[PDB]
Order: sequence, then structure tokens, then C-alpha cells
Amino acid sequence: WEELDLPKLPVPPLQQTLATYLQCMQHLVPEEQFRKSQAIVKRFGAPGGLGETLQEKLLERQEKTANWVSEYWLNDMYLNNRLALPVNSSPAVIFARQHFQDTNDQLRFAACLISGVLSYKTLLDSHSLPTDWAKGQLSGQPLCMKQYYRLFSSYRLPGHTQDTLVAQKSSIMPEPEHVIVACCNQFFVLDVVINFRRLSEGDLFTQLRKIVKMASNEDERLPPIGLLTSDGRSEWAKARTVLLKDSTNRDSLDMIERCICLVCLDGPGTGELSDTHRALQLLHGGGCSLNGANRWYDKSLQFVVGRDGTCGVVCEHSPFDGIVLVQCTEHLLKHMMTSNKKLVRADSVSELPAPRRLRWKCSPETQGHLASSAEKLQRIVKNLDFIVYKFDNYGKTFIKKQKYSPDGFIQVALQLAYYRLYQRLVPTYESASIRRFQEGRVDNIRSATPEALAFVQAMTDHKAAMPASEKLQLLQTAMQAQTEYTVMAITGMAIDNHLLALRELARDLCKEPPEMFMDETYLMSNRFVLSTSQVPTTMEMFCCYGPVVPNGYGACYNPQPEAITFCISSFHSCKETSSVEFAEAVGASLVDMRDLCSSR
Ligand code: NA
Repeated sequence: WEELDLPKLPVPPLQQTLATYLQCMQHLVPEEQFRKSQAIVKRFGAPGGLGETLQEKLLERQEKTANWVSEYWLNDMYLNNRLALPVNSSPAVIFARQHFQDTNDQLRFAACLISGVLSYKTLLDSHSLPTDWAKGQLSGQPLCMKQYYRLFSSYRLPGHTQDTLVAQKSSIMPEPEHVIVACCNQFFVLDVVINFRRLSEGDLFTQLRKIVKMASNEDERLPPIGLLTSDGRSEWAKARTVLLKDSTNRDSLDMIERCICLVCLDGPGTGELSDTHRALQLLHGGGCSLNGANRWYDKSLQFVVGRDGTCGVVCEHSPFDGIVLVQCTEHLLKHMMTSNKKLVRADSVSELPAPRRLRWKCSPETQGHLASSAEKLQRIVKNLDFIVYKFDNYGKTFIKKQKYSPDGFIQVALQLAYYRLYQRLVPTYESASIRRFQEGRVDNIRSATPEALAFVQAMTDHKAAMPASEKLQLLQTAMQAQTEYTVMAITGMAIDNHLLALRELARDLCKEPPEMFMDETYLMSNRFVLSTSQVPTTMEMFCCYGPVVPNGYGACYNPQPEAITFCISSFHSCKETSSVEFAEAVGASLVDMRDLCSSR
């Protein structure tokens, strides 16, 4: 089970990648600028030029590695990003609002959840989790499962210029496995194993009760160290290095760096507990004066079990993508109601030892860093413009009856929504899984196609100028284009990863940065004003995340049979963006598109 037999990620032909690149950008940049890029690309791709030299090096790389883009992609997409993890990088999954009449109901839920995680982790450790299969026209095929084995064994260490993804060095003989429980910004070690025994749901309940009792005590409250994990990666690397000066912090950091996951017992919030309100809390906790410090962003999974019923999971994106995260969470949720009745179962034981509180040595430097982080987090809280928009007019069954793909249909709509608001399309990003190949993560589908441009123009720039007969046909060619790019991407023939490798190979072999990658056209192509992804679920929950550029949007959608849930974000600091206006534009676009299909 090392996936050595899975197909290796393909390396696309050079001329095809360059040709698709120019075609994708033409309608997105000024005529004058485009003409220069054509010359730049021609020089780059000429016989015996830089491009062919690099391509030859890339093929060499493909033979020597399991996946030629892994290292490059992991650094470019996550580890090199200097922005704070909250909102900018770490996505959150929000569960249904829970009903807790008192603390004990909240703790039983948490206890049941932890128990489910130990069971799920048991299936993994013994390789009993069934292999995911991809449905195909003539057959199916196994998908890479590497992401699952990083769910509970990963930690993201901050670095001054580049972060590090650490794979828990489980080379240490059997020892006390544990989870970290965050309460009132205090962190506690909760051992899940004592002797050859695994704690029962009842025991966990008993242990959590002691934690809530000790954390509630104001007499011995420690500083909210978790706040430091919410800052810029370079700031946190500096603050963390200051912490390492004392043996006490060194021990506490180690415990956190070797836990299975975090369980955050958040305090009650104010206001109506609407989908939007609950999302805001999972995304950033509401700042350090609410739940923003009751966190530790370097850890992959942080389960949140709030007193008022707000529950969910915030996760660090570098080790795995949303599809795998959702499969894990669904398996966990379903088993919390199993089945148972018876008786118881549981166991418881004794008498078990009390859960231990992690200590910290706080100096004047650290105190300075805490105040900086606090202000920094508030800016993020105030800057996030977010909304959970539920489109209930229709969903998958309607789109399917029109013989169109629900994903492509929704992507075309998003292009229409953007056009009717800005009268132009922009470089768009849509996550596409390449798990068919060894260590496969994702590549990009560029939905802002020439065909989509033609469709949106006829839909809003006509004003009764043309028949529904034509509009209906332009939509067809646009849908065909989406489907085509989608198949190109999931089969490893897209352009993003290919260009990324050529660029990095050039950085490592060329004394001076190539004209090809300094070209404004190229830089613009990688500024995704519209960042999107589909995260479908079979139950009451949804995933959400922030924009990847200051003047951008983040759009995550969940397609249901009779409805579609849209999670939209943007920054208040950018006057030209508004999450509510864009959501309503998406709605309008879906209604306009249905009326068009009805006119057939
Ligand atoms: Na804005």
C-alpha cells in the first residue's frame, strides 16, 4: 500500500501548454500587452530555446520522483504563504446547530466526538479504510489515499521564510496518545490511553468535566498563547523562537505538536445562531475577546464544541483537501448516532489521573507579541465580509434533466454573476482533483473561458438584441468548454502545474528570472479574483473559506437535489467587492439561466 502502481502524473506537451495559456489570457489582458506576451511565449517555446531545455529537465524529474509537482505545489500553494492561517488559508466545516440545555450536554457531545475519532483512527492505523474508487464510463479506478494518513499525524511549523509540514515521528514505541483540549484559552493534555486500555465515552466525559472545572478557575489562568498561532507566519516564527528559550514552553509545544487533534470548548456567543453567525465563529472565533484565542492553527484538525451549540471543524489545508476532510467528518458524525441499545458500551475504570494543564514561561518579549497578535486578529475579524447564501429555487435534478453537469452549470453561472457586476471576466480558480495519480492533490480549471465570455455578453449586453435560440446555443458551447477543461484537468493535462514546474526548474538553473515568468500577463494569470470549489455533502453541514487576493472573492458551494448552498467571502477593505451583492448576482444568474432552458 504505497501506491507504487498508480499512474504517475503526466507531463503535458510544451506547445500545447503554451497554446492553451495564450488562449486563456487573450480576453483578460489589454490588446497591446497580449501582443508582447505572444512574442515572449514564442521566444520561450522556439526550437532549442529555454522552454525545451526546461521540459527535458522536467521529464527527468518525472522519472526520479513519484510526483514531479508535489514539492513545488506544496510550497507555492501553502508553505510559502506568509498570510495568517485564519480566513486566508484554513477552511472550516460547520455542523448543524446543536441543542445543549446545559454544560453536560456539550461535554457528552464532545466525549462522543473524541470517541469517534479514536475509532476512525483505529481503522486507519490498521489499513482497514476502504479504498476510494473513481466511477468511469468503461470502468473505475483506485484513487490515492495518502491524504487520510495525514489527518491526525500532521503539524505545520512556522518558518521565517518558509513553513514546514511535519509528519509525526511515530518511531517512539507505544506511549500515551493524547488530544489537547482548549477551554478559556487554557490548554490541557487528555490521555486517550492508559495501560493497554482506551478510555470509554464515560471516562472522557469525566475527564472533560475536570478540565472545565480547572479552566473556569480565574486564580490560575495562564496567558492566551494560542493567539500567537493566529498571526502572520513570519511573526509567529519569531514569537515561537522566543518561546523555545525556556524549557517549560519547549515541553508544552512538544505536547501540542504530538497530539491527535484539538477539541475546543468555546464559550457562548451573542445574537441569532444563523448559518452565517456559526461560520464566523469557526473561521476566526470572533477575535481574542471571544473565542479567537481558544485555538492553535498549526494543528491540522480543530474540532469546536461550543456551549451554545455552535459546532464544527477548522482545519489546516496544507496536508489534505476538502473531499477527504468531508469523508472523515461524515464518517464521524454518522457514528455519533449509530446503533446502541446494548448494556453500557463503556468501561468506566478506577480513578484516572487528572488531565494536566500546559504551562508557559511568559517574558516581556512574548507579552509584546501577544498585544501585536491581538490587534492583528481583530483586523481580520473586522475585514471579513461573509455570507451563507441558500439558493432554494432548484438544484441538481433540474440541471441534470437539461443534460448538463451541475458543476459546470454552476461555474458558468458564477462567470455570469461576475460579468453582470463588473462587465469583464477575471482569472478564476476551480479546484480539480488529480488523485488518480501518485500523491495527487489538485490542479486548476480556468472557468473564465472565451466561450463563457461569449455567453455572458449575450446574456447581459443584448437588452433584447438577440433571440433565445442563440443564447441557448452559446450556453451549450460554454458548457462544452467547461466539461472539456474539467476532463483535461483531472487527467493531468491542464496548464497550472506544468507552468509551475517549468518556472521552479528555471529558478534553480537560471542565473536570471526568465522573461516568460516576469511577464505581467503571467503574474495576472495567477491572481485569482474568483477562487472557487465544490464541496458536496450527504448531510447537514457546509465548508467555507476566505478570498486569496485583497480584491477577490472566495466561493464554496454545496449542490443538493433541490437546492444549492453558496458560501461567499470578500474583504471590506476593498471597495469594489461586496459578498451580499455577488450572492444576489449568483442567484439572479441561476434564475436567468433556468428561464433560458425553459425557452427550449
Ligand atoms: Na468589500
